[PDB]
Amino acid sequence: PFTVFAPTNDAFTDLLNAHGFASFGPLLRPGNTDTLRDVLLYHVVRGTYDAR
Amino acid sequence: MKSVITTTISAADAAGRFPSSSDLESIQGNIQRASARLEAAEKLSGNHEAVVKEAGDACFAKYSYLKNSGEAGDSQEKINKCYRDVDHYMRLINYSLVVGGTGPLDEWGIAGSREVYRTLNLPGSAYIASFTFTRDRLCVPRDMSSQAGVEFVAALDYVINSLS
Amino acid sequence: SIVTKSIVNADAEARYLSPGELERIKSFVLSGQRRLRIAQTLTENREMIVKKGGQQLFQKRTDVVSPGGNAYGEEMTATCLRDLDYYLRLVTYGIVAGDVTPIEEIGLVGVKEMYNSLGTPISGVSEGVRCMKDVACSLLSGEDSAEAGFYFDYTLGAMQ
Amino acid sequence: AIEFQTYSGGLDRVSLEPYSITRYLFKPAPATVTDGDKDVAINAGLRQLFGNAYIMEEERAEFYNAESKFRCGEITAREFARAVALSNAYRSRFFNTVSQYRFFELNFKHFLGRAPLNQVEYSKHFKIFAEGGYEAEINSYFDDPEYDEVFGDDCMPFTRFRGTYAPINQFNRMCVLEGGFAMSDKQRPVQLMTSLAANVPPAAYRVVDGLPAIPNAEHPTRKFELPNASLERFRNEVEVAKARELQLRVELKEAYAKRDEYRSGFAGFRAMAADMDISMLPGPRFQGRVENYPTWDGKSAPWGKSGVDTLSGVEKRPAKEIAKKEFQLERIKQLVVDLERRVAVLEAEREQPALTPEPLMF
Amino acid sequence: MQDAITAVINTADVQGKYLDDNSLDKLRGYFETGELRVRAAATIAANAATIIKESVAKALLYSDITRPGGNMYTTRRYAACIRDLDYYLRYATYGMLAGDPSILDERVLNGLKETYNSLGVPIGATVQAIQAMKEVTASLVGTNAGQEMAVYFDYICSGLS
Amino acid sequence: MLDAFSRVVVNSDSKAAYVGGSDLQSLKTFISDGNKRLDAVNCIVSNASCIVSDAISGMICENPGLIAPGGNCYTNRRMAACLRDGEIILRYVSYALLAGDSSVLDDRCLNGLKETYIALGVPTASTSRAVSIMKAASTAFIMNTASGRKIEIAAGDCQALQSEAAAYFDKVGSAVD
Amino acid sequence: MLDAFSRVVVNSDSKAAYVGGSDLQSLKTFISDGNKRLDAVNCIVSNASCIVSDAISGMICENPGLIAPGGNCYTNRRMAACLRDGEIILRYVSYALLAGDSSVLDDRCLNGLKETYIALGVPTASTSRAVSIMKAASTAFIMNTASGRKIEIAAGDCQALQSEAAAYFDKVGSAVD
Amino acid sequence: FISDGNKRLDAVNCIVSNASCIVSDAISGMICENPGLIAPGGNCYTNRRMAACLRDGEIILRYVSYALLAGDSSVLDDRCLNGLKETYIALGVPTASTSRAVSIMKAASTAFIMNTASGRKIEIAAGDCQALQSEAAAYFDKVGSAVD
Ligand SMILES: *[C@H](C)[C@H]1/C(=C/C2=NC(=C\c3[nH]c(C[C@H]4NC(=O)C(C=C)=C4C)c(C)c3CCC(=O)O)/C(CCC(=O)O)=C2C)NC(=O)[C@@H]1C
Ligand SMILES: *[C@H](C)[C@H]1/C(=C/c2[nH]c(/C=C3N=C(/C=C4\NC(=O)C(CC)=C4C)C(C)=C\3CCC(=O)O)c(CCC(=O)O)c2C)NC(=O)[C@@H]1C
Ligand SMILES: C=CC1=C(C)[C@@H](Cc2[nH]c(/C=C3N=C(/C=C4\NC(=O)[C@H](C)[C@H]4CC)C(C)=C\3CCC(=O)O)c(CCC(=O)O)c2C)NC1=O
Ligand SMILES: C=CC1=C(C)[C@@H](Cc2[nH]c(/C=C3N=C(/C=C4\NC(=O)[C@H](C)[C@H]4CC)C(C)=C\3CCC(=O)O)c(CCC(=O)O)c2C)NC1=O
Ligand SMILES: C=CC1=C(C)[C@@H](Cc2[nH]c(/C=C3N=C(/C=C4\NC(=O)[C@H](C)[C@H]4CC)C(C)=C\3CCC(=O)O)c(CCC(=O)O)c2C)NC1=O
Ligand SMILES: C=CC1=C(C)[C@@H](Cc2[nH]c(/C=C3N=C(/C=C4\NC(=O)[C@H](C)[C@H]4CC)C(C)=C\3CCC(=O)O)c(CCC(=O)O)c2C)NC1=O
Ligand SMILES: C=CC1=C(C)[C@@H](Cc2[nH]c(/C=C3N=C(/C=C4\NC(=O)[C@H](C)[C@H]4CC)C(C)=C\3CCC(=O)O)c(CCC(=O)O)c2C)NC1=O
Ligand SMILES: C=CC1=C(C)[C@@H](Cc2[nH]c(/C=C3N=C(/C=C4\NC(=O)[C@H](C)[C@H]4CC)C(C)=C\3CCC(=O)O)c(CCC(=O)O)c2C)NC1=O
Ligand SMILES: C=CC1=C(C)[C@@H](Cc2[nH]c(/C=C3N=C(/C=C4\NC(=O)[C@H](C)[C@H]4CC)C(C)=C\3CCC(=O)O)c(CCC(=O)O)c2C)NC1=O
Ligand SMILES: C=CC1=C(C)[C@@H](Cc2[nH]c(/C=C3N=C(/C=C4\NC(=O)[C@H](C)[C@H]4CC)C(C)=C\3CCC(=O)O)c(CCC(=O)O)c2C)NC1=O
Ligand SMILES: CCC1=C(C)/C(=C/C2=NC(=C\c3[nH]c(/C=C4\NC(=O)[C@H](C)[C@H]4CC)c(C)c3CCC(=O)O)/C(CCC(=O)O)=C2C)NC1=O
Ligand SMILES: CCC1=C(C)[C@@H](CC2=N/C(=C\c3[nH]c(C[C@@H]4NC(=O)C(C)=C4CC)c(C)c3CCC(=O)O)C(CCC(=O)O)=C2C)NC1=O
Ligand SMILES: CCC1=C(C)[C@@H](CC2=N/C(=C\c3[nH]c(C[C@@H]4NC(=O)C(C)=C4CC)c(C)c3CCC(=O)O)C(CCC(=O)O)=C2C)NC1=O
Ligand SMILES: CCC1=C(C)[C@@H](CC2=N/C(=C\c3[nH]c(C[C@@H]4NC(=O)C(C)=C4CC)c(C)c3CCC(=O)O)C(CCC(=O)O)=C2C)NC1=O
Repeated sequence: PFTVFAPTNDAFTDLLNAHGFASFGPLLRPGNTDTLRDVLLYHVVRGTYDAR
Repeated sequence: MKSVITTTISAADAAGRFPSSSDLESIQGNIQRASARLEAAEKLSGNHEAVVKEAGDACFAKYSYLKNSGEAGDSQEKINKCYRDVDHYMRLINYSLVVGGTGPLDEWGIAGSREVYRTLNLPGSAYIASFTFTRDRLCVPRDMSSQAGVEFVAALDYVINSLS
Repeated sequence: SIVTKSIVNADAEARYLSPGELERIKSFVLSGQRRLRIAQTLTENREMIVKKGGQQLFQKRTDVVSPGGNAYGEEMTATCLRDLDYYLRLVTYGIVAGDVTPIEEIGLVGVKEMYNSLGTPISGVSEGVRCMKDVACSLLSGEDSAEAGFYFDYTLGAMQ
Repeated sequence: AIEFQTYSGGLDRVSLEPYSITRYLFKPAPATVTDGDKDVAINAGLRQLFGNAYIMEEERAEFYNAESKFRCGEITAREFARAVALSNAYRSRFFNTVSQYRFFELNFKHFLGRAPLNQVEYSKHFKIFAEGGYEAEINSYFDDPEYDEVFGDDCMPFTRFRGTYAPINQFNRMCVLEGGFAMSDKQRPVQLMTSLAANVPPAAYRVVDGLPAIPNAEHPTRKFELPNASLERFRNEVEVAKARELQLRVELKEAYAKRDEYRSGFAGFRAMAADMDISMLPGPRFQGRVENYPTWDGKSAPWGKSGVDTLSGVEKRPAKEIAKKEFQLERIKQLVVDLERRVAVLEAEREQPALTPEPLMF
Repeated sequence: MQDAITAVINTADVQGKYLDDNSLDKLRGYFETGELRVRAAATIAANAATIIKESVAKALLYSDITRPGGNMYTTRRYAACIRDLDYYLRYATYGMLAGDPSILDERVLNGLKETYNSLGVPIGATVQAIQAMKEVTASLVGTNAGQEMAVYFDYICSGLS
Repeated sequence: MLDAFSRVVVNSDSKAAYVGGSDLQSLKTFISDGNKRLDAVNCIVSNASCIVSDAISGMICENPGLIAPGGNCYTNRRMAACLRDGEIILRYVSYALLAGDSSVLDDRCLNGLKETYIALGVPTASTSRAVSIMKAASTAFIMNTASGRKIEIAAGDCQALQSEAAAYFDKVGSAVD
Repeated sequence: MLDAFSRVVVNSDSKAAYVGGSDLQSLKTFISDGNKRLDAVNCIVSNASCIVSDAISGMICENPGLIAPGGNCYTNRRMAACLRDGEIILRYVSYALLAGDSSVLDDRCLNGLKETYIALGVPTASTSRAVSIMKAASTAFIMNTASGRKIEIAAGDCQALQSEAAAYFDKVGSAVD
Repeated sequence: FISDGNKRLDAVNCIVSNASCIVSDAISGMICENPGLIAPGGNCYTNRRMAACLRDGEIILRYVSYALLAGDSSVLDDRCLNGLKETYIALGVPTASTSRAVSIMKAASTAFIMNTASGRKIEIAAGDCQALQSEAAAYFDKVGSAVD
């Protein structure tokens, strides 16, 4: 059982804010895969935790 | 590669001439000696494994000191590397044997070998024990044809006389 | 673990845990700090057990480190001592678990199929684990090395 | 000039041994005047003293005066090459129709067999010509000690392929300066002056325009296998090759990272492996022709094709992981060269379109 | 399942037709290649253990997978892994000797992608192990028979991917 | 420069395995072929000058812009350079005929040619035309169907060889463009 | 080619002023150091060939691709050229040790080496690996902590000079890539 | 892009870390364009409608900037432009006013991308960037043709 706290495609567009493009800006450099792994592993949580 | 037709066309190219009858007679002798040494090539491709095996086994049968640690050969890897080196040498005898002449063999095996072998504490007398073992274990009529065997002899001796 | 085994058995019988089994869990959870002492000592003395056990293994059994053998060479001998390190570590897991379920499921279930798929004589593996048993019994007390040494004996019984 | 001159000039000035190792084998030969009836050193000597430029009979009559003495054998090879250089043909091909910078660089190319070393030698020969003129400069060329060390008095000058190249830009500039085998030296701009002033590597693709061809390379030079297209298609293929090279470089960094991660973990067990006393079945002593491979069957050739082929360890297997990615990265690094070659050639076609006048004058 | 013969009788049967010259040309093709497939199946039957050992040695050992954390790290999971390589070799031999990969559809590829994606078997490593068996097997049986085995191992790899 | 032999040898060295029978079998035919190649090379190298004269003459005939003033063949010197360039091309082609492999042609003559003619402004289409005329003339002599000179040879089949020669000239004509 | 003296002099020329006492004081620390650098260069140049052998052999050991037919190391010619290249690299590094400044190393080897190896197809990561092994072996000789050879020297502190030598090998290894 | 890279990313970082500047710039200049589009009955007159106006400016510049990373405005076409003019007609939104605001955003974008905008003088080594400027103006007049 995995819960995936998953952002939409329009959420990554929200990343353009100078603040967000400053923070996640260097992930568009080509070598950075383990950092993307860290971010995306931060979105997935074991067990089942939904609404109620 | 140094060979018949590359010596003649290299000479005609350096000279700037059309190919006259001299180069034609050279390639005539290439195509006439060919059958013999190609037969030797066939049989070398036949039993190369046992050639390398008897070569290296008789090589350490003569030089037992190599096995002692701190010497050139002492690790499953080192003796393995001995066999690989010998195997490369017989394959280059097969290539030069098929080509004809010493051009293929000289530029791959001989050129620059002195630095390598002198650098890496590699004695040539072990190789020469291997090749003279193969040349003494050769045969006159039983395995090959005599005439082609002479060609085999020549190439192997060339390696010896390029080594020490 | 002993607790896990008891619970599973109780679950299978679809009943509560018996008096007896709860008494046993009590004896286990009171024996805890002694176990953690044992696995502490085998933890902090692992290099002597692996090295010295490997020495006694290769001195008793000159087959596998001979040329022709499975462990011939520096890298193969290093892989051999790597596996002795594995078994030594599992034995520590089996000591703190109070049951050989970690030892069995991490290391023993299907071991013969693996080492037969590697070309390794598994009797040499059992002789290696016996050598580490002798060293580990040299590093402990009487009753202490009786207990830990009997975990090693379980691994020997699984290899043979 | 009177300034300290750095480097060793041409090493080969002692110890001719490094001609065996380098690309000098796959040159044809030098023409050595050894026996009588020479007939060859004249031909290769006129081949290199000019820039493979076509000379007719009416223009060989200009230096036939120097050719006579040398066919007789009265003068040497050095004095013959010198008398060729003083002739009007060499003035007409190289001095009279070409600007000076290219002319000095071609004097280095033909005479000494190498590119210029520095700005220092170059300005030195500017001073030699400014103080003494044409003849005095050519005398300064043939009267070098480096010439008399290497070329002697019986060999015609050849392009030199020593082992070291104490400036590496000497090697790059001599491979740039020489063209191909079938490359004549006419209508050509100053090649080396940009690389001479404020030292830079000249190009990546141009260097291998000057090398003699190797038979067995581990990557074939993919010339004449590139498909035909317009420029921007080729530049796009350049951009694709660069991106793929970036991906492969990051992949190799991952590969070395993983290898050091396993090796630093396993080195302790390697130290215990060096600790042990481990003795062979018959290893300590015993002279009985021991069997090195008692698990061979009939066809195995266990040693393998490379020696470390059959062997695999904890740290040997990631080397086999590395070598593949190394090979593919070298493939595409050889692709970038030929792509830039095609872009440079087609661009040179764009600068000078070949035009023929259509109607005859009758 | 079905071999090449049965498949021809299926198409000719489902048309209602008899066997015409085209279908007999297909059966002649299979009956020409018959003996080659037989000796290939003989060699692979002889050396199955060595195929799996050399292919696991090429593809799977001394990597992240048999290191702790990887899916082959324990002896239980090692033995299950080499068990599965055994099945891929055996059914690839049946598919070679039938001349029709329908057996691989029926008895291998059925439910196995659901299984591996359920348990956490990495598909990539599995595919590379099967390709290692393809190279080792082709080295044993030779060129032609190695091409035949190559289409069936590639069939399994196309199934799991 | 690698000939038939050296091509097989190089391939086997990259493969790092002995050449064996297969490669020896193709080689045997090359050897078994032999004198057809010898006599072929004799035919083209015999009438070589005349081939070069006729081909370049034809090439000037199709487009007279070359000999028109400002064209690349206008000067006597440029006409002579033209002729000797065609001669040298035919010379290397004959070298590639005796060799059996185009490695002499690739290394000695093809390496730096396009760049040279681009640097000198030589029209490449005209060169491929002249290479084509030397191709036809050379195949006509090589099949002994030449309309001027028809010399006696022991008869047989020499089509293979003609295909080889046509391949060499197609290599050069593809190269110059 | 500029030593530490010429570097101080060139830096004083950039500002067009006399060197002065401060720079002379640091120069007295350099010259007062002296025979530490002498004995250090004597250590590396003593065991030089053995450094080169071990480093290149280890470099072949880490990636087997060079050994197999394909890689430059395969065959005697290429192995010889590999050994002399490691030798030349170590030579220039020892030049930079006597000099005290990397000027001799930067112009001679660093400026145009990467393009040269790219033009020849030499794999650059293998070269940086070899430069790294020569670095570790050279620092181990320079600290006299080599596990096979330990000669008697009057003790002292030579850590900063080890840092200098490691900086020159990091300059070469950074340059080749 | 492997040639552009830090330069194209540099341009995107120039347009992105001036976003509030360009948006409030062009919308305030849109209001100071016409007094009829601030007065009563105007879409912007309501407090809520002004907020959605600023949001629409930010969204246009956001997808336009995003395209500048993504090379072609497929990202923009699928969500940002797909179904625009039909909405602005169906809600009574003036289109000439939006076209003017997109033009002002375009001019401010190019003036930021060439540093000719007096007031922001971020330090970059100089280069040629005209092609990329024409891609930026290319995107703004793609959208500026789509609003009308
Ligand atoms: C005749 C059909 C052409 C013609 C030929 C010309 N080539 C000229 C000069 C030149 N050509 C080369 C290449 C050539 N020389 C070689 O030795 C080899 C191969 C071994 C080749 C492929 C070079 C290097 C040179 C420069 C040296 C020289 O002048 O001989 C040439 C002179 C003027 C020019 O550049 O065009 C001519 C005329 N040119 C023509 O227009 C017709 C079609
Ligand atoms: C080995 C190369 C790879 C690998 C394999 C692996 N497999 C399993 C478990 C199972 N595999 C099967 C497979 C089949 N069942 C079939 O009917 C057929 C067709 C004939 C096949 C191929 C099944 C049923 C199981 C589970 C139960 C059982 O086997 O009896 C495991 C176990 C994983 C676990 O956690 O249990 C593993 C590890 N592992 C690798 O990493 C390799 C790529
Ligand atoms: C193309 C032809 C060709 C060859 C002929 C070989 C020759 C050769 N051998 C070695 C290298 C070696 N060769 C041997 C072999 C020996 N072991 C002994 O006990 C005997 C004296 C001897 C076998 C008879 C060993 C042991 C090494 C490794 C030496 C070492 O690292 O100490 C090396 C250095 C690179 C390497 O480590 O592999 C080279 C170039 N290589 C080639 O490319
Ligand atoms: C490709 C190269 C190649 C070689 C160089 C030979 C070398 C060679 N010869 C023999 C084996 C042999 N070689 C000979 C030959 C003869 N012994 C005599 O006393 C006669 C003088 C001489 C014939 C003139 C004999 C008789 C044997 C078998 C017994 C023996 O070892 O002498 C063997 C062992 C395998 C076998 O029994 O056939 C090998 C590897 N084989 C090869 O494939
Ligand atoms: C710069 C001035 C200058 C000269 C004056 C000549 C002088 C000269 N002539 C010859 C060489 C020659 N000169 C002649 C000439 C002669 N034939 C006869 O019947 C007559 C006796 C005589 C003409 C009157 C001949 C025939 C040769 C060749 C001799 C031979 O090879 O046998 C040679 C040797 C080199 C060669 O073979 O060309 C030289 C140096 N050369 C020069 O460089
Ligand atoms: C003054 C400084 C100086 C250098 C640094 C070298 C650099 C250098 N190396 C080579 C040439 C070479 N260098 C190598 C070396 C390599 N073999 C491999 O397997 C590795 C990738 C690599 C060692 C790490 C090889 C193999 C050649 C010959 C290449 C060939 O001919 O294919 C050449 C061309 C001339 C020659 O053949 O020697 C030059 C200039 N030379 C100099 O003068
Ligand atoms: C040194 C110079 C030199 C030559 C010029 C050749 C000439 C030559 N050709 C052949 C032999 C041959 N030459 C040809 C060639 C021909 N096939 C045809 O269709 C055409 C008529 C013709 C090519 C134009 C053929 C076919 C044979 C074999 C004839 C036969 O066996 O029937 C032979 C007899 C030996 C042999 O079979 O090879 C000789 C000496 N050989 C030399 O050593
Ligand atoms: C012409 C050749 C030549 C040499 C080879 C040196 C050799 C040398 N070194 C020292 C002197 C010294 N050499 C060292 C070097 C060392 N530091 C260590 O940690 C290592 C063991 C070792 C470097 C590998 C040190 C530390 C001193 C000073 C020792 C002290 O004062 O305690 C001295 C005494 C004079 C002095 O203090 O400088 C001399 C003669 N000098 C020369 O004239
Ligand atoms: C993660 C965030 C991130 C960025 C924001 C960029 C920032 C960036 N820009 C350049 C580099 C550059 N940036 C520009 C940009 C321009 N110069 C002009 O004069 C124009 C005003 C402007 C138009 C856009 C230029 C021209 C260069 C140098 C040329 C080039 O590197 O292509 C470099 C190269 C390294 C350096 O210069 O030190 C980097 C990293 N890259 C990133 O990774
Ligand atoms: C993904 C892309 C995307 C867009 C581009 C916008 C487009 C958009 N704008 C509005 C809605 C609106 N947009 C504006 C904007 C305007 N005010 C004016 O004075 C000008 C004419 C204009 C700015 C230039 C206003 C005022 C509204 C609200 C209209 C109203 O309720 O009357 C709506 C209806 C939903 C809402 O009320 O927010 C939508 C879909 N939304 C999106 O999801
Ligand atoms: C935690 C439970 C567990 C164990 C035990 C385990 C063992 C294990 N042993 C291996 C190899 C090996 N193991 C040995 C062991 C020995 N050789 C001898 O002669 C001796 C008898 C013995 C040492 C005492 C050798 C030689 C190899 C490598 C053999 C080869 O690769 O050819 C491998 C192959 C790949 C790799 O090691 O990474 C595994 C996975 N894996 C596990 O998950
Ligand atoms: C008016 C401007 C003009 C020319 C000049 C010719 C030139 C010419 N010769 C050809 C081809 C050609 N040329 C010859 C050589 C020639 N023939 C002989 O029999 C003898 C003895 C020869 C030298 C004296 C041969 C042998 C052929 C092959 C055709 C044939 O069988 O005759 C071809 C055909 C090319 C092709 O096939 O692609 C051409 C164009 N044509 C022209 O339009
Ligand atoms: C199996 C493939 C393989 C090799 C080949 C070696 C190569 C090797 N030598 C090293 C390092 C190294 N090598 C030597 C030189 C060497 N030692 C001596 O005592 C004498 C006489 C020498 C030449 C004959 C020294 C002196 C060191 C420093 C470590 C030490 O003190 O021994 C290091 C450590 C590198 C580092 O510190 O980053 C490596 C990797 N290692 C491998 O895994
Ligand atoms: C009196 C009513 C009134 C306004 C309100 C302005 C609004 C305005 N800004 C413009 C254009 C404009 N505006 C800015 C943004 C702005 N400048 C900056 O340097 C910073 C930091 C900014 C946000 C604070 C830029 C960067 C430009 C581009 C011109 C330039 O280079 O400055 C343009 C030109 C439009 C065009 O080119 O078509 C106008 C009309 N004009 C008016 O008449």
